[PDB]
Amino acid sequence: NYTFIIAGGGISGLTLADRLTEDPRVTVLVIEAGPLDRGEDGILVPGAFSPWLYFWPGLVSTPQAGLNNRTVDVITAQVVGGGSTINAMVYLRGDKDDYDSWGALGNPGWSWNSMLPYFIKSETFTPPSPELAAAGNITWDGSIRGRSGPVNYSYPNYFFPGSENWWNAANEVGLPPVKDPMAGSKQGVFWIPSAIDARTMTRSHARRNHYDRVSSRPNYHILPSHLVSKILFRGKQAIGVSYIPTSGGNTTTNVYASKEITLAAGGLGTPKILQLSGIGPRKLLNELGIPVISDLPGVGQNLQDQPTLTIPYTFTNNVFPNTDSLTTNATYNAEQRALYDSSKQGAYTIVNSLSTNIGVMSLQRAAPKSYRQIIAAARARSASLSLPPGTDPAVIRGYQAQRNAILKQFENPNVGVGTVHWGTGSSALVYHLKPLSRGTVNIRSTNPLDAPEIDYRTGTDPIDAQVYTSLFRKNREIFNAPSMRVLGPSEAAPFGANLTTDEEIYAVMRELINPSNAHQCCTAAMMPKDMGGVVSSEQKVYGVQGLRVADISFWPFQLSGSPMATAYAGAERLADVIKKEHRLA
Ligand SMILES: Cc1cc2c(cc1C)N(C[C@H](O)[C@H](O)[C@H](O)COP(=O)(O)OP(=O)(O)OC[C@H]1O[C@@H](n3cnc4c(N)ncnc43)[C@H](O)[C@@H]1O)c1[nH]c(=O)[nH]c(=O)c1N2
Ligand SMILES: *[C@@H]1O[C@H](CO)[C@@H](O[C@@H]2O[C@H](CO)[C@@H](O)[C@H](O)[C@H]2NC(C)=O)[C@H](O)[C@H]1NC(C)=O
Ligand SMILES: Cn1cccc1CNCCc1c[nH]c2ccccc12
Ligand SMILES: Cn1cccc1CNCCc1c[nH]c2ccccc12
Ligand SMILES: *[C@@H]1O[C@H](CO)[C@@H](O)[C@H](O)[C@H]1NC(C)=O
Ligand SMILES: *[C@@H]1O[C@H](CO)[C@@H](O)[C@H](O)[C@H]1NC(C)=O
Ligand SMILES: *[C@@H]1O[C@H](CO)[C@@H](O)[C@H](O)[C@H]1NC(C)=O
Ligand SMILES: [Mg+2]
Ligand SMILES: [Mg+2]
Repeated sequence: NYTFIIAGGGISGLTLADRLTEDPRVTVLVIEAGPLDRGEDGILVPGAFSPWLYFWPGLVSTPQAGLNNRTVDVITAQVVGGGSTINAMVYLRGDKDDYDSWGALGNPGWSWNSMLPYFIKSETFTPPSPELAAAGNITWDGSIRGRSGPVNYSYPNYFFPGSENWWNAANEVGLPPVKDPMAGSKQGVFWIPSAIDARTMTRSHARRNHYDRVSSRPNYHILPSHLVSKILFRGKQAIGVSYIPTSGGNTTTNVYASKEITLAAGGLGTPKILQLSGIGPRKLLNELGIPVISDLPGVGQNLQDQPTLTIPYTFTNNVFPNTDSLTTNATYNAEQRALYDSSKQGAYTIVNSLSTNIGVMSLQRAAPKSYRQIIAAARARSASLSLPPGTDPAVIRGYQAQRNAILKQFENPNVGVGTVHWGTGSSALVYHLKPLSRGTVNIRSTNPLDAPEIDYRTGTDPIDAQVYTSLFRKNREIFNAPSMRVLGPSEAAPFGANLTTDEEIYAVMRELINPSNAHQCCTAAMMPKDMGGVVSSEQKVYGVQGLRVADISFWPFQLSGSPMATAYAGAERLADVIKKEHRLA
């Protein structure tokens, strides 16, 4: 009755819905758990950034065994536009070998070269002004940035003066300027590309660039505030879905698609839809009494995120203004907001608490004297030790293949494993990009309103702590370099210069690391079925027809970088794949 139904209206879902409805004879229904955002300042204006407005409620982890059994709040979006509506707008591609690796795992048609036309098609880059480029060391390669696609991205039109100290200090400790971190490599420091529309200096989220932009189309239907609770089958053909009010009224509705159902419900939502619908590990489905439609042990396995560490600092001589001027100086805040309201200049074009530059580093850039020892320990250890005993052997094989790919990335000088950032205020950020740990997301019941069990298993693979500790020490080098030392920084408790051994440093880290940057992925992974995969290289769920996974649940493993740009470009690629099979215009 509709041509396609898309479960979830986040980055992937709206991108696909937009491209599919380019054909007037194709109708699409997008069912999205959250509401339409209201254009409020906390969404549209970078300096007013209020992500908590649309956090999915009531998600907590299990006790995290690698993190002193801490339990954490789980953060993921529940709103039209998905993560793009509430994210920090950091817009970065992965490195070349991220995509080549995915190909090499048994995914034909996947590589950096085949993703690049979709990176370019997805976006419009707007250059900064020349005085800001020159004063800020902003550089890019226009040949590999898109000029005509829907996602607008650019930069803030302002930087805090402390960001200069950090840039030079990063340079002094071996993180050089990167010509363009969108070119497939990002070893060193560079300006963060920001998913902002430069004509108004406001967020360019998928609600706007892949729904509002084309909302006059009568064939592009949206239904906010409803949950897809089940896929409906005729035999092994996915023919429709059931949905309920997100607010949990006792009502259920069935709707039907004439070609395909697409899952786009995110790393933490798509596996739950599959499992509720009989697609997942038969042991789980059997104990819940769910008839097995397709026995896929990979469903809900292989969860990954990019762990984060916030390090507190004090300063004897920080420079003014800085980002914390916005919270501690009511006059400075008022004058910056007035500046933004009048001529759209100033601090409010930067996402609140962030700065303008950032650094990414390979394992050997982070640990030049000991990276070979970390690789040896990771190579020596059987991949199966990172998974609970009795993990399905096919899942174990797929993880083994991921792990071998990542160990070659550890050896590669041009693939990132970590990110460092200083917002110019009282804390720095260190991101662990490529954990070897793997978690799980599993339904607890047949009740579609029940949260799944979410176990990140952060730090369970002991190599991760070795990588992360090195990332910590490189951040410490930045702050001790000459250009930062003029600002007189010192680590505050619970860190501090008196922690000098790995054990001392990681003990604190074990208490402070957050499992998650809200980058949850890889829980319906695109790997061969005998490697524990859930979707083919065309993103079709094994064992059933007319059913695909579009959201980043399908990624084999995490990028050298944050996921947003690839979430867009991957849905761009899938839209073409689907149009080809069904002869769509
Ligand atoms: C606070 C915060 C901050 C950041 C980020 C996330 C968050 C939450 N990210 C992560 C990035 O935004 C994220 O990985 C992508 O948005 C995920 O894209 P998907 O399309 O896979 O899911 P996404 O999460 O965008 O969409 C999934 C959608 O499905 C809906 N849904 C789930 N279950 C459903 C069901 N049963 N029925 C219907 N709808 C359902 C949800 O409501 C949601 O809107 C990020 N990335 C980056 O590159 N740079 C950044 O700065 C940040 N920062
Ligand atoms: C954001 O991206 C879109 C897509 O490229 C840009 O929209 C185009 O802008 C020009 C001039 O405004 C028009 O002539 C085109 O028709 C627009 N639509 C397209 C190409 O689809 C928009 O300008 C971008 N924002 C900025 C600041 O450059
Ligand atoms: C991707 N990236 C790179 C530099 C800075 C970033 C963004 N990371 C933090 C985004 C964020 C803001 N509030 C949150 C609450 C929970 C989880 C994450 C967040
Ligand atoms: C992205 N791409 C690559 C080559 C061609 C395209 C454009 N999409 C092709 C879709 C298609 C396949 N068979 C058809 C028959 C009639 C109309 C359209 C089609
Ligand atoms: C976490 O809990 C388990 C029991 O479930 C226990 O074996 C372990 O010692 C605990 N870890 C810490 C750091 O307390
Ligand atoms: C830009 O780079 C030069 C050296 O090339 C450095 O002196 C200057 O401080 C840098 N400025 C910023 C804002 O990074
Ligand atoms: C607060 O900000 C105002 C406005 O820019 C500035 O003039 C003043 O020096 C600042 N005061 C302090 C104590 O930072
Ligand atoms: Mg210009
Ligand atoms: Mg005005």
